[PDB]
Amino acid sequence: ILHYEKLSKIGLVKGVTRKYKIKSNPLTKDIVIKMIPNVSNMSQCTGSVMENYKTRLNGILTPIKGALEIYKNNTHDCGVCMAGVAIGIATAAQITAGVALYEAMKNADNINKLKSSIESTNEAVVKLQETAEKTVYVFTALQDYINTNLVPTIDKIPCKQTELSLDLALSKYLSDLLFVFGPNLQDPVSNSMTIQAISQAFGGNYETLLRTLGYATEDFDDLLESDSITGQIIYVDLSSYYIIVRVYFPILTEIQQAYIQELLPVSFNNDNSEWISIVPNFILVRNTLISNIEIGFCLITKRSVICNQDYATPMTNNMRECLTGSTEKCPRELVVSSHVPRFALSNGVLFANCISVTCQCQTTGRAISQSGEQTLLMIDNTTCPTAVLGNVIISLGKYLGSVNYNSEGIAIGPPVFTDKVDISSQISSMNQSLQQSKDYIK
Amino acid sequence: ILHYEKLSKIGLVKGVTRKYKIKSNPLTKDIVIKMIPNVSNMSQCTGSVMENYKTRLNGILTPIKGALEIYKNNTHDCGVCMAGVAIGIATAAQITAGVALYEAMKNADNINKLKSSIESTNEAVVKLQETAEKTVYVFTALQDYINTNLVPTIDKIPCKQTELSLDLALSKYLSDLLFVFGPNLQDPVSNSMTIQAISQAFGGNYETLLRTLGYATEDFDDLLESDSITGQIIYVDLSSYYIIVRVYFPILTEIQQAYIQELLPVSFNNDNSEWISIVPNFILVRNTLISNIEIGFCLITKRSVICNQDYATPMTNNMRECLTGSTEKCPRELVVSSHVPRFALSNGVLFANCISVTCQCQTTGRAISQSGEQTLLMIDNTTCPTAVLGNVIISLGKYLGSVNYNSEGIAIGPPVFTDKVDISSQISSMNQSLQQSKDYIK
Amino acid sequence: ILHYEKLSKIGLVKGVTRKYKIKSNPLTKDIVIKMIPNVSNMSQCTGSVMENYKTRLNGILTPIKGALEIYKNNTHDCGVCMAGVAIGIATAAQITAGVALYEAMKNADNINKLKSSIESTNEAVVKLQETAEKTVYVFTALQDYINTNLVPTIDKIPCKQTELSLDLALSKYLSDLLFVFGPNLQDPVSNSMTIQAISQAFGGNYETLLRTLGYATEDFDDLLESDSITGQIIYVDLSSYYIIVRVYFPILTEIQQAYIQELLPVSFNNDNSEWISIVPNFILVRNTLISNIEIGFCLITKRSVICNQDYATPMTNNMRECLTGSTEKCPRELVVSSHVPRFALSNGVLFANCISVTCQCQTTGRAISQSGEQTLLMIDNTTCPTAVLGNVIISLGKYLGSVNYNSEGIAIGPPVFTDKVDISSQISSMNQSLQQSKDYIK
Amino acid sequence: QIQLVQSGPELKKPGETVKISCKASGYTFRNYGVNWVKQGPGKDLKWMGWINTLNGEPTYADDFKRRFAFSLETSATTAFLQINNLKNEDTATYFCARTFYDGYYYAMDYWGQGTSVTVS
Amino acid sequence: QIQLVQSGPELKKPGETVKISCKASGYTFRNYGVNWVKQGPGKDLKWMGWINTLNGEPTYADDFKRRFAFSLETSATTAFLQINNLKNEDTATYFCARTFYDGYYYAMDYWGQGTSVTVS
Amino acid sequence: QIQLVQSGPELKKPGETVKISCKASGYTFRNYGVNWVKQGPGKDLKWMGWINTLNGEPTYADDFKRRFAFSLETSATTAFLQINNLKNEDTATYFCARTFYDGYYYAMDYWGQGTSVTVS
Amino acid sequence: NVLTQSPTIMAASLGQKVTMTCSANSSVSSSYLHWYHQKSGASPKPLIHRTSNLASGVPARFIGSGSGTSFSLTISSVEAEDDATYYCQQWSGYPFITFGSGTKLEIK
Amino acid sequence: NVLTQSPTIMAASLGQKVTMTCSANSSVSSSYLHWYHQKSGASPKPLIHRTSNLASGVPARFIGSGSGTSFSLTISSVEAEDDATYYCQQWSGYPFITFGSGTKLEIK
Amino acid sequence: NVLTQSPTIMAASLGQKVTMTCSANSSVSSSYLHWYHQKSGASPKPLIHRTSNLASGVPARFIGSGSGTSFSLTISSVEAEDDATYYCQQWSGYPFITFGSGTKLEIK
Ligand SMILES: *[C@@H]1O[C@H](CO)[C@@H](O)[C@H](O)[C@H]1NC(C)=O
Ligand SMILES: *[C@@H]1O[C@H](CO)[C@@H](O)[C@H](O)[C@H]1NC(C)=O
Repeated sequence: ILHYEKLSKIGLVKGVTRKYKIKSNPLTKDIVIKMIPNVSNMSQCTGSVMENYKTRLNGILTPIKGALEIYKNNTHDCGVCMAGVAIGIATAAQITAGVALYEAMKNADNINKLKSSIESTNEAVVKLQETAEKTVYVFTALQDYINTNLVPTIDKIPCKQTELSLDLALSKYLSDLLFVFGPNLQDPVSNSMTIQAISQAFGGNYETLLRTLGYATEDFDDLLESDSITGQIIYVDLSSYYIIVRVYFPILTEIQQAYIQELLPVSFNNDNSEWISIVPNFILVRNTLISNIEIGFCLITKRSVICNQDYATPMTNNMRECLTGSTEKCPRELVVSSHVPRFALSNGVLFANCISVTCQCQTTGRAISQSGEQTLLMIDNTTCPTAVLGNVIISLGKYLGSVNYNSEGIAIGPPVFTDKVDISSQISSMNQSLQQSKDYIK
Repeated sequence: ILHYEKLSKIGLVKGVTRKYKIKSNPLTKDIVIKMIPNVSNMSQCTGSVMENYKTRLNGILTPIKGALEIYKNNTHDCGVCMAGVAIGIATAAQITAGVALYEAMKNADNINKLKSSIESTNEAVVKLQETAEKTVYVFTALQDYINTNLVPTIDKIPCKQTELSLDLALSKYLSDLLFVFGPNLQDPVSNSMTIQAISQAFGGNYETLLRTLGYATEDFDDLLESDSITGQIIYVDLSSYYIIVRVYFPILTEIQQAYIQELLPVSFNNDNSEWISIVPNFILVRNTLISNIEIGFCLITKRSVICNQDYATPMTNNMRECLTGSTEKCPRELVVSSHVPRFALSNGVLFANCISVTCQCQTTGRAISQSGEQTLLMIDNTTCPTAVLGNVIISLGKYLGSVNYNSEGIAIGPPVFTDKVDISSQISSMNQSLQQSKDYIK
Repeated sequence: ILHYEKLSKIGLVKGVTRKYKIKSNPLTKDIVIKMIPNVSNMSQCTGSVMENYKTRLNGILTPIKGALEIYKNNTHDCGVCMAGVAIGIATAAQITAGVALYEAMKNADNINKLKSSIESTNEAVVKLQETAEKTVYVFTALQDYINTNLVPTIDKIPCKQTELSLDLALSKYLSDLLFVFGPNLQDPVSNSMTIQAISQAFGGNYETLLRTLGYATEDFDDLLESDSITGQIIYVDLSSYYIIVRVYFPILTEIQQAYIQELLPVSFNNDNSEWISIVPNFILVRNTLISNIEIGFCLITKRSVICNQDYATPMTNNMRECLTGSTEKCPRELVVSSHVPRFALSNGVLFANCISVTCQCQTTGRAISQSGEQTLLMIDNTTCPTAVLGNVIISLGKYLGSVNYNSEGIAIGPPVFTDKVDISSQISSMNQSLQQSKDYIK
Repeated sequence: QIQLVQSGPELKKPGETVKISCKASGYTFRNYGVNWVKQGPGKDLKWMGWINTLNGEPTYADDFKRRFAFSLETSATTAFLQINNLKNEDTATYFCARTFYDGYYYAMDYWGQGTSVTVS
Repeated sequence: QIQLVQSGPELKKPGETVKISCKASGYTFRNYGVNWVKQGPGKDLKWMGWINTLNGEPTYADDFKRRFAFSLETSATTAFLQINNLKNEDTATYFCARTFYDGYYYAMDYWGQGTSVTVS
Repeated sequence: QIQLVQSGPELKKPGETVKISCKASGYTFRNYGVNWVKQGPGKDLKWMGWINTLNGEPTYADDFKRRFAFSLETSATTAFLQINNLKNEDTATYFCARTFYDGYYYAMDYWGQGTSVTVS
Repeated sequence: NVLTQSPTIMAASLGQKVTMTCSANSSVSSSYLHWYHQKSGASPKPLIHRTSNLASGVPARFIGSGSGTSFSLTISSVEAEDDATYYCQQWSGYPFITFGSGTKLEIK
Repeated sequence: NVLTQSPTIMAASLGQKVTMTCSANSSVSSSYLHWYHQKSGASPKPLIHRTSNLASGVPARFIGSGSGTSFSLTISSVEAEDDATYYCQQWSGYPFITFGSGTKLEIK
Repeated sequence: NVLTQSPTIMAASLGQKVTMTCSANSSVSSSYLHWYHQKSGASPKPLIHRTSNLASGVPARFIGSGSGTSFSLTISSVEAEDDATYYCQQWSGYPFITFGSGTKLEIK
């Protein structure tokens, strides 16, 4: 129930309308990542680098298993029975993630019977047959580099340089890996980690993983860019150095009776200076309720806004009154900079502040003048079919609304300042004034 | 017209003065980027990776062309005539960038006559002769990797492994494009994209692009780090998979009668505790007006500040009064941490809070004492030539100003709290007191 | 002296308690980084890329030496003396860093006598013997790539392609290097730069440097992830193109009589709607004082919090009274979103808002009901030994505290809004009301 | 210049075997593959398969899985085609083909002069 | 299949020199190393050293650093071990084994049949 | 050790041709280039050009673009210099040197003993 | 995916323009269609390498167009040497190769 | 790091289960211990490659276990062909290779 | 870039120090200047490889200095074997190579 006509005279021009949708209904798949390469065809001159690499990797892998073992012990089948006393401190998300983790024990146990086959792989991507009806994919960290560069050149270079190169490659891999799986991974139970972060164990090549898994969705790009694809770690092996990860593929669903409206701000002249209005730019309306939204956590597209959570935020009563047509209480700020917008186009109609910009009609060759009592001018083809603003020639449509738009004025609100130190100064001043008033009252 | 002497006793010590300058007057050049490599010398056992790569790339390239075609249709020569009815909704920035797109049409048409030569290139960097007086450069995405690694090794390993090597390289390249050219690129009409982001289509090697074009500016380093070099996409080809980009090279111009002043904060003692003053650190003065500036979007150097826009913002009246001498208007905050500065050096003169640090004159070997009614001490060579503060020996100059600096006091303002949560709490308390007073008034 | 029982009814559930520790007592080591590779075994057709690379690198290296020469001239032995008049403007940190820089002159001079040996190295990692008891390590930027790829392939392809590949590699290295050592490095005197940023001159492989230096600490990962390992540049050579860097290894020390407490927020129902309480989540208590802390700069672990600096900040008196048991002074906010927590577990005791979630006892097969006068329910095995919340079965312990928890209520505070535009609107409204009250007072 | 030369006409009675040859010159033999095309009576064109010149692995169409085989002689840059258990329907004309591929499209840029086989 | 064949028994007098053989077949010789093991009286087992088949660099144990030497003859894939100052103490049985390593563990999967040396 | 050996003195009549050789030994021939230097009467030194030992591509100075040509013999590690249409001004001493470059500076570390040519 | 050419035989006079047709059982991408021509006693040679792109050395009087399952070839002005047999061919990979039936051109 | 095996000789009856030992002068990681067996007039062959992992072709009736400095080998049911000599070996790198003393098994 | 050496001939006594000059028609970087010396009946050999850096095996009694377009060479104490001819050379790339005119030294 927004009043666009009154908001236009303040400097707020309506824009595009979009839909609201959230993810739901995920599916599940399982993959295996092997974190140690095979050096069988270059073993004669590798050296002692592999033992040091194992020693370094074991101390990184141990804490994750230690954290995971907590929920394994106290969860059992009764509809899953849990032991609250042993856990002690937990949240709802942790409990849900623990139930989800327990739900994958059968698949993990079925996969774990192929340890010998997993340990013997020597290719970047290998397909394994767990059962007659289901298959498992295995990915190796640095098999391609060894297979491509080191092995063919082994007979043209002394092995000291090859050992140095292998050590450098392993150190670079560890340096790239330490950012995600290091001490920062305090809570591995949850399933909020995106596939992009998980792909760092494979060199950041999540495209290969997604292509191999065989995605069959048309909203694939929107799901990927909205961080709606996640993963969870369900098993860690300290002897063979591999982990098992479960991937979730959700479905986007559209909320009914909801849309988001956009406003374009334009500066206006009141006394002898330029002013701008401080109001939210994006407004969420569902059913008949108006509320704020933090759109910075969501993907903005041409037709709809894709989110992964409900980001509704409450709004004060004064803002609601201002948005409904009570312009006498909408705050404004002074303009000091020179790089501000001064005109906008909406449905073939032009709104411009002609005090600080040239306005002349191309058809008649005569200038357009703005009085001191007007904030903005509406220009359509009923008066000037073709107008020029600097170096651009534009043709205009017809305005749908009041015919006396340029002869009616409005009311304005109080000025404000939006700087942090200014906020503190204003608070101090208002408190001192209130204290003096209270002293006089006493 | 700042009063440095009074601001010094509060803990604000003046620093370096810098100049203000902004960019202007760009020049234009055109380049061509080819997003598909040439595999003519290894075509026998490439498999089917190329068709899948083409299918993946076409769906990414299509939306950009679809968005660009909107301004292509409705712009024509009349000094360029547009159709505001067909466009519907647009901003001032979009309209301005639409005109620049039409001015590059002539150059793009001439380049497109070399379509056969563009797709036959087989080198990373190729120079083409568009006319007898003008030349065009073409860059290929992954030609270097194929020409150097894959081709020479083709006869030493079965190429069933080279197919996987080629497939992995292509997928890794695609993983980097999606951050810039993916759905995030909602509005390609504007020309605010930096050359660093554009270089992601060439593997992030923006140094090669600039060196080939032959930059001839001494301010090249400052322009690059301030994000003053931008680009615009003007043509997309869906059959040959290449794009045309125009680059802008601006010129830095100095604003006259403007400078920026810096202040150094030092803690001081008032009753029995340490306090700090909450004032802006950077102050912009032009002509005779004082205003704030968001220097976080600008590059700070030793001599001047380089900005791509004008970032001036208003300042409240009370803070303007405090900088001119009124010391009872600036608020202060309590110090609880132990890691705070306690002394500073300015023009060979030392300001220190000797209550919380050890002060003693090295020349006479006796300590320097601070009374309870003093906030800071000024130390020069008129009273102590050489002073020691811990493990450093310093020699001092002479102070230019009042000779009775240490015998004159000042006034102080009210305390404040600047925590995010404390802001909400302070607002609630003030309203309840205000409402209570109104009830008695009734 | 926090009152957990009263805070629980507001929706604040206590969590884990952690320790507080800061770094101290660093050690020192010196390394040498060489920024130019050796091309002796491929010099026949290198072209002219090396001269251009030298010309590009000299203009980047010069400003750092120019900035460093300032403190070299005015510092001399006398337990060190500085000319305060010549320096002019400086801070305490800069003076301390200058002292630290002066302390390394003897080591720098001792190292500098091996220039001929440094210039002749042709391996990625080389060990040099500075003295009979001390050794120095030298690292080369791009020696491994040349030694591995370019040299063996020199006889299979025309070497114009090798020239292009070498130029591309050098340009990519320069593009990666320009981010850290460019104009952004305004003050190289300080020693706050981390080793991760410094490693960019070696391709970001800090793991190799750390392994070669031989770290011998168990808190190595915690020190690395908390940004407690830093470096400083002490010498720049413009003729041989190498620098000398000093590395600091600190020791973590635990603060006595200090700990950090965590609170878990849960929504509650008051009239007909859901509410949440706005209070700090982390509270720092040392001795007997309560204060805030910005934990965003620290590292959070299971048992302790590691910070490289003291981040204590003051706290308002009203918040302190609220935390001690004065619930009528604690603000709250309305809930509009649907994704909020509604139950939590603490020491085997369950707190839940059963108005907006199902609550039935599994043992007796009966539902649990909440009246309109209650905000939350405490569930233990005294009434319901086993409870079910949706699809989870949980076993509960015994509550330690009052036996009449569910029969006594508390008071609530005023509602607030936490949006920036809402803050501005509230400030404007309060100022207008205060002005009207002052007018009536007059 | 690029040139492909085949053998001459041959006549055979049912039940024997036949071997065709194809000589290539003027270019790098290892860089391109070779296809075989059949033109029977009625001027219809059929495709049999191709042989990789790096490894020597052949590929056959569904209608030619049994009685046909390919081979290579890298030393003389010669490719061979052999047919076993000849019958009446094998009377046709065969052709050599050079595969060209650059990443955009496929083509058969040069062809042989053809060899005629008659079964009676 | 994988097979290693050694020379026959030899008898010597003190002061002379001896030369043994370790021929290998059935696998890529250059991809694996060769170890030498001594089994003296009392059935004790001792490790002497190993030789790299790519460069030819030998490596000796602490107790065998003076009178022993290793060599290769890569054309026929044969390894040799020479000893001087032959003494009754040197009377033992020598074996040559194959080294296996894949990144997880070391193993000596294949062994020779052994050669006996007698000093009198 | 590194050593360069040239041919002996020669005498020729105007209009004839001359060929001078330069032998190299003691180092890897393919890793370094060869320069030619002329020392005419008056002890002046002038630079003629250099030849790449990998590809064999020569490079000539501005004053020597017509009557001079370089050639290489990789098998014997020998470089040649040939002059056509001799005249009176060609009487001088020639030198075959070596090029050293490591990324910092250029140098001519080793020189030949020189060859004398007289035209009459 | 068989390809059917409607004109089995066609006669034209000098200077006249003619048009041939090429039907497809299934939907074929425009990047997988080619044209070939063959004279009597000679091997086939490429004529057009895409839906519209001419081959090297082909006169500009040949025009090719089409989309979906219907394609066509057009000659603006025939001459004496244009008496050959034309074939439409598809190729979307090594296993998927199919030739047309061919069309014979005669001169009056 | 010498390795000492306690039973120098041991006799067993068909079907009986037996257990041998393997001590260590110092701590040894579980990933560096192996077992070998040798018959009369033949070369040694691998039996167990880690603390518990069986080698290729070895019957499942052999069980290996141990930790720290004490390790053991167990046979669940002996047969007629189990009359060989067994040894424990430690290999933590090229220079550090050590063999045990060996244990002889007899059949009653 | 013509390089001119001022002393065409110089005589000195044992133990005396001497100085030679090397001028340049245009500015030359200090990293592109070298010095060579040649004795009678022998090929030239390097003496100094930069403005100041000595070559291998050269006695430390030779000192070189200069900047811009003026450069010089100094000998602290002459001996009997210093009767050679010296040349100043500039090398800033393959096409840009130039030699000086040379200076001959005599001993009284
Ligand atoms: C409050 O309003 C008065 C005008 O009535 C104005 O002078 C004053 O600056 C305002 N103060 C704040 C903090 O908004
Ligand atoms: C306002 O000032 C009073 C004393 O005048 C002080 O007690 C109170 O904390 C202050 N409140 C705020 C919000 O600044």
